[PDB]
Amino acid sequence: AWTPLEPKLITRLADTVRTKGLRSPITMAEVEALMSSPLLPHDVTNLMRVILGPAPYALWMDAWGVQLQTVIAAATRDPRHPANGQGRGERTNLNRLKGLADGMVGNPQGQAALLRPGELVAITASALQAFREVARLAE
Amino acid sequence: PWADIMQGPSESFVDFANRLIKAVEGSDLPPSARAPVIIDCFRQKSQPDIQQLIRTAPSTLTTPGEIIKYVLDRQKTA
Amino acid sequence: PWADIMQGPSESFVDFANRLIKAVEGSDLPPSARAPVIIDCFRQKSQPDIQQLIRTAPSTLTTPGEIIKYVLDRQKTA
Amino acid sequence: AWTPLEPKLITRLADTVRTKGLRSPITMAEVEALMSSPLLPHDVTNLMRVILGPAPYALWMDAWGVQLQTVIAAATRDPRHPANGQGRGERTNLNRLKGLADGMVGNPQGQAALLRPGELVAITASALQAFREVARLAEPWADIMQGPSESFVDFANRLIKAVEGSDLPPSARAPVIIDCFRQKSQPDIQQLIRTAPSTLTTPGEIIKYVLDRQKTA
Amino acid sequence: AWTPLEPKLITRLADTVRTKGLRSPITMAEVEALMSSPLLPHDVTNLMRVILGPAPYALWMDAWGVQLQTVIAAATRDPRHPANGQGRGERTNLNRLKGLADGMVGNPQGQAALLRPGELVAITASALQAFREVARLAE
Amino acid sequence: PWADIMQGPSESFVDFANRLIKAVEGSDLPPSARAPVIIDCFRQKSQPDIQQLIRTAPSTLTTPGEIIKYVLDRQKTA
Amino acid sequence: AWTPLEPKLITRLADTVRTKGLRSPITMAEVEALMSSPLLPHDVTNLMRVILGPAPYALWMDAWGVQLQTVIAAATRDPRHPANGQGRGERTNLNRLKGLADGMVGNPQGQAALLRPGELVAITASALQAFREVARLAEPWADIMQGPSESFVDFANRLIKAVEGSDLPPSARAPVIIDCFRQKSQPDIQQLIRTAPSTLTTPGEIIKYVLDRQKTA
Amino acid sequence: AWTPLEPKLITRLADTVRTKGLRSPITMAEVEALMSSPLLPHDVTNLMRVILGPAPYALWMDAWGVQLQTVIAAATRDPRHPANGQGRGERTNLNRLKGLADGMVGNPQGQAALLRPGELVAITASALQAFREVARLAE
Amino acid sequence: PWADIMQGPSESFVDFANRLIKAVEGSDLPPSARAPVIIDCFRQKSQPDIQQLIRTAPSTLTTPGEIIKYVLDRQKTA
Amino acid sequence: AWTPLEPKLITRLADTVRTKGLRSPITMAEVEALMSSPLLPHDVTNLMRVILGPAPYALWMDAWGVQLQTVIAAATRDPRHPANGQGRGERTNLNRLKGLADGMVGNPQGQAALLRPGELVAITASALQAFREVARLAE
Repeated sequence: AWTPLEPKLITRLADTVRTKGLRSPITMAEVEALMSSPLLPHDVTNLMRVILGPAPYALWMDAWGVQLQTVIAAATRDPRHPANGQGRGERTNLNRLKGLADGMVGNPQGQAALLRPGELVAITASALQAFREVARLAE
Repeated sequence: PWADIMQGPSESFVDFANRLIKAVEGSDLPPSARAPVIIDCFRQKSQPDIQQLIRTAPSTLTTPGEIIKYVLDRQKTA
Repeated sequence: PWADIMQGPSESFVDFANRLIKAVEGSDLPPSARAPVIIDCFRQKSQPDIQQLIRTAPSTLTTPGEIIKYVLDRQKTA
Repeated sequence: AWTPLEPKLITRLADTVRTKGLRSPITMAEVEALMSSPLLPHDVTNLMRVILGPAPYALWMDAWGVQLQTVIAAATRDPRHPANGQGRGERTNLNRLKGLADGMVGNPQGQAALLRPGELVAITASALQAFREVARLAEPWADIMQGPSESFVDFANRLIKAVEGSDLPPSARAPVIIDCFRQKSQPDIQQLIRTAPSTLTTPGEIIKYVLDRQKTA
Repeated sequence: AWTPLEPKLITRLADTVRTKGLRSPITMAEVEALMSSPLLPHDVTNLMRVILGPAPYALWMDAWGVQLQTVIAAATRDPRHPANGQGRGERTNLNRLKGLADGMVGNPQGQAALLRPGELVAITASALQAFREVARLAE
Repeated sequence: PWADIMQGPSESFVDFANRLIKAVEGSDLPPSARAPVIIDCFRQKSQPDIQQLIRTAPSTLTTPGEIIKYVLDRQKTA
Repeated sequence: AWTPLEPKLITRLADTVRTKGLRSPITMAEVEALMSSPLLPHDVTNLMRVILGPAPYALWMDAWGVQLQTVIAAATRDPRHPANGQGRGERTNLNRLKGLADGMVGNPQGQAALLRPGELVAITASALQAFREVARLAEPWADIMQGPSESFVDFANRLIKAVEGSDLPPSARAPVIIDCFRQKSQPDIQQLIRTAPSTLTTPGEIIKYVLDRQKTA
Repeated sequence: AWTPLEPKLITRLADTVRTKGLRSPITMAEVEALMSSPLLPHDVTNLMRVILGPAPYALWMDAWGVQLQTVIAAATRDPRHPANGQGRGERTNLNRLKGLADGMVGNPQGQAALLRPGELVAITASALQAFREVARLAE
Repeated sequence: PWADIMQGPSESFVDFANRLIKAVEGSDLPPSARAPVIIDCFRQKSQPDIQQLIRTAPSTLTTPGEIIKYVLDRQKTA
Repeated sequence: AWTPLEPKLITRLADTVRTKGLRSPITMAEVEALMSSPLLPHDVTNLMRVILGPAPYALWMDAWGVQLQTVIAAATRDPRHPANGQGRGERTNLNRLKGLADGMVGNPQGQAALLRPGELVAITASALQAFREVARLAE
């Protein structure tokens, strides 16, 4: 069952990003805090939509896609990925990682249903690395 | 109005990009027409120093984020 | 001391590069840390005209030789 | 059966040569147009008599003879020339090429009778090359500078014209045009080309880059 | 059999380009008119040599080469190109498109002999797109 | 009259050649006597600088076109 | 057995590079002299460390690596390289060329033991080409005119120097030198070259002709 | 086995040519000294590249070619040339004399391998005569 | 004395050649040394106009008769 | 048997050449007169030595050699020359025409012995044409 993040925590994090900036160690610590439980693509996408401005959000979408592509290359380079399965029918496509696959587009409940925990942690680590890249790039 | 936005002589580039993306996304354009418009407004607005900086890009920039990153890297510190 | 080397207002760039590479290679740094230090010293020393010339490089320069070649190509003849 | 060229087309071509000159690309295009069907020696000779003045006509007769002699040397160097035959009795003499052979002198009908199509096309190509030589001869790239007030497209036009209409080999025009763009083209554009983050390896690319990043004034 | 374009039409088109410029809609209409029948590389090359100045002609040679290279990439990406054939022996090289192949250099008759109609229409469309690019670039 | 044509002190050589060939071909001479007359008029008219230029020709010039080409090549640019 | 180069010769070469520069023909001749016997990677590396400054040495390391990579591409494109062998077990890796392979790092004796003579000559030619590139890079022909008072041999020396020490391809230097002799070289020599009864098709022949028939003054 | 000439001797000879000139009897004696052992085309070519300036080097290349052509004419006029052999398969082409033949271009070791001693002495005498001609011509 | 013979400023070339050949053949030189001496005296005497005329000879003149013929052909009529 | 020309006629002809010049029609008529009987190379050579100055004599030697070479080319182009014979053993070399062959050098008697009448008339016509050339060239 999907539970959304508190809008109070999200508002506090947005104001933190607004006053301290993207690169302060306190901001990265707060992001790591709100990046503790494995989030669904819907959660991370809306979180970055709210806390980041338009141009940093575009940059972050780009960087997140690139990092997820590196993850999928490593996944096709190793059939023992915690997102993959043993047979070929469990291979994870980027539509399933970005939340674009069938039964997931716009629906967080179905998303949480079909996604694997390894998928969730890989998406989360990818999003964190992308946030780091964009923060280092913006300023 | 997005089509009336110019980068001022003294304005920085991140402020101009913020203002332009705000006015383009908060307008009556379809969602699939915002990125090309933002790019082509970066290229034709954004006073001729940055215009030439974007023009002479050895790589092809196909996203507002990539253009912003490139310009922030190679901008004239002043 | 390598970290105290600045490009003088009247000094050419090849002399500055020679002096800097000499002081960095004849120092106590490990061999695997000389190239990144030379690059980051080219970027932060080397008075702001060449600083902006290196900053606005459409290509990514990942070697002191490549940076030297680029700067020698596009330098302000004077 | 021999059909003469229209005197209207010949008059228009003569006036074209009179106003534009011998070396203009429009004039060479018009000559290529009137050089489309394989012409008999009579046709080309009268055509050059009408369109060219006396001295260019003398020069053209010389050059045409030289080129035809080169053709006949290649023909004696290969018995499979489309003008030649297999046996030795079909070897083509210069009297047959210049229209001086027996049964051809002054008579275009007999000319068209005895001549081969390979003979006609060889004569035609020879005459075209001779016209090119004389045009290049009748009317300096290393002295061309971009004036202080001149635009860059005019300078590029003038330079490319003078370099392509010169005595350089065809494989040496592009490097010369590039290196003349770099050393001529007054120091603002010189520095603009020097500080090119990309490597420009063609005159067209240099022209495009300069037109993009030029100082609007 | 190869028939050359009228020098009268070419002279009128050259004067049109001289007075109206490269980008006027009347000039593009006239070029489309003289670009009606599929032209051999010799025809288009001489046409652009006559109507364009030296620097626009250099730019146009560059652009034509680039567009022909894109065409050849699409051709190696699809063996059913109207310029290609079914077997590998009919694959079309850029020497055959630019008129540089064997039996074609400087000879328009042999050119018209060996070239395909699909080759001709592809060359013609490429030249038209290159003219459009150069016209948009010159002014 | 062809036999009265001289190259003026300030006239170029192509104008003189044009005038002379015109007057010789539009005259009462037989067709087989025009080329030798044009050559011998190039040699004796065409003021003494070009006269000496034609005289000291290491090759033998046997055609008006060849003489014109030679003189145009080796003429004193002024 | 490995024998080091004399430090006396190396000191003389270093002072030559210090006074004359990297691009002088005497310096390139001296380098060719000390590049006569096939050197081991250790020898060439230490030689360039001593004769070149820090920044030219970095540039030279880069260029040497690039040229060696081109050599290894040609080697994988032809199994008959004098550095390669017939079987796949003799294929030469860049660690063996740069002296980084096993049993070679820092030891010139072991280096000389395992290396092939073809390997040595390929390394040496690569290092020479890299030195040429860096020398051309570390320090304009179309702007050279013969001064009103300058002699012709000085002008020819200056022009040939600037043309050969430039970015032109090797196959484009002679035509450019000729066409610059013809258009530069103030109008007395211009007319002297123009009125040449023979056709001059080489800079040496043009120089000889002009030196013969020049106006003694 | 090929052994290069000492760069010390070459430097001394170059400075001799620089101070005394090309035509002094001491310079010709020094050249005769360094022309004692039969040199390979590589050796003489590099020697003249180093000791002569650019324009004298061009003149010397011309003169050397002419003298070698005279030698090859005498060789085809007499099958008993010390460079030739008895059969027709040993006839010496100018590519073999100028070092342009197969297996010789740029490689002095292979050069020394395939060349004959008569070839070497003929090349050497030709180069000496060419040097004399150029020296008489330069001043 | 042959080595003291100069072509006067107003003297023609055939008179100078006659005088020089006379003095050289009626002297104490060996018979095999007269032609080279006559040639080298034509080249160094024979005032600088004819000197330059002989110098700029596209062909190589290897006989006094050939030099005389060439000079008589290309001489400055005056 | 060889009979020399009268020194009185030769003196009169020399004074004619001295007063009237080389090109006067009276001088050419006198030369044709003294060129009536076929002369041996010795006779014509001494005649031109006496009547011509040194420089015209050099020019005449050159021109005579050239004309004799043209004659010998025509002779090798036709085996029916009145100087030639039918077999190859009668082919006439320039040493026999210029009087340089064996048994002729300096001896007019032996000259008259071995020479053919066709040889004599060819030599005479060649000398006359050479005299005409030199006379046209001298003034």
